[PDB]
Amino acid sequence: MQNADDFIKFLELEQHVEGGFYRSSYRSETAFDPSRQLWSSIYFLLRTGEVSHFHRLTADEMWYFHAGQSLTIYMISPEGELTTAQLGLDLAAGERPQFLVPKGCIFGSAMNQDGFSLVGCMVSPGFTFDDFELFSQEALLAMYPQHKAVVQKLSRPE
Amino acid sequence: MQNADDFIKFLELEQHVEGGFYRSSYRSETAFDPSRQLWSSIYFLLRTGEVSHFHRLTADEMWYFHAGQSLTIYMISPEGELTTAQLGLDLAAGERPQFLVPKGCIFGSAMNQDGFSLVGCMVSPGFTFDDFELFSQEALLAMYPQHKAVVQKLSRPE
Repeated sequence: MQNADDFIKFLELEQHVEGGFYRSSYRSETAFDPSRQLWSSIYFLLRTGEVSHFHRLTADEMWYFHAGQSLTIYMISPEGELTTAQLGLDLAAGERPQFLVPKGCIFGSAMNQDGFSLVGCMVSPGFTFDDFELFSQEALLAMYPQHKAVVQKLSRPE
Repeated sequence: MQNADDFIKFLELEQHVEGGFYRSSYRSETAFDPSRQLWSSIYFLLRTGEVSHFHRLTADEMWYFHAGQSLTIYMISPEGELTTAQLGLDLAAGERPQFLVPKGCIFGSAMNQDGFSLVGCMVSPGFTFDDFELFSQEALLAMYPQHKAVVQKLSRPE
């Protein structure tokens, strides 16, 4: 059997600023802007006490379910609209093994069950941090006050 | 205990000219060239009777692993050099959930055990069929004669 500890170890996953663990698997050798590359891809893991806190990306991000527990991805449009997609293998429910979280929204994510969860993420315009913006729980309760409950599950204070 | 039948059905997978089953998941709404797109992803399944026959792409292709049976990417460099990689979820052996099959190279894949295999494939500059190229067993035994053994599995005559 394989725990979360086995994946972080063998895959060499670093802690992530947004939450969970990660490690750039491959990066294009082609360029988009003489700044960013054509695509970037990582492994992304979530342990029980983990979550990927609300943050926004300047580009589209492809999600590939790799293993473990299924996830619920929470998204808030730039209009306050909250939607959700589930990633995984239980096709009976709205679970899909892939999903595209559209650039411009503020999304988070959590496992639908205790345990561990490993995914694969791919942002086309090569991910840089000037294309990343994490958010304060305050900054998120001010805008979108209607989503107190959820904005507390995917955001820490200050 | 899902099986290949559930996947092909729920994900609506139709035969691929190169073999196996597939269905585009998402394409990138952003353009790369006036011709192709920034990116594209498709699902791709493999059953005990199917293998992905040697073919060549114009762009790189990322491979994600959703579930099923570890595969094996057989690649042949333009200089006639056969390399292999183990896609899958067993970290004990050299299995890795993601793999990058470099463009300009002729490759194919088979499963490792009988069963099924759902896989994620992301080719960067939008996969147009101009960037594709399937090969006959003929040409493959001509060029690269020292690899007949595997050419007789991931290829077919006439």
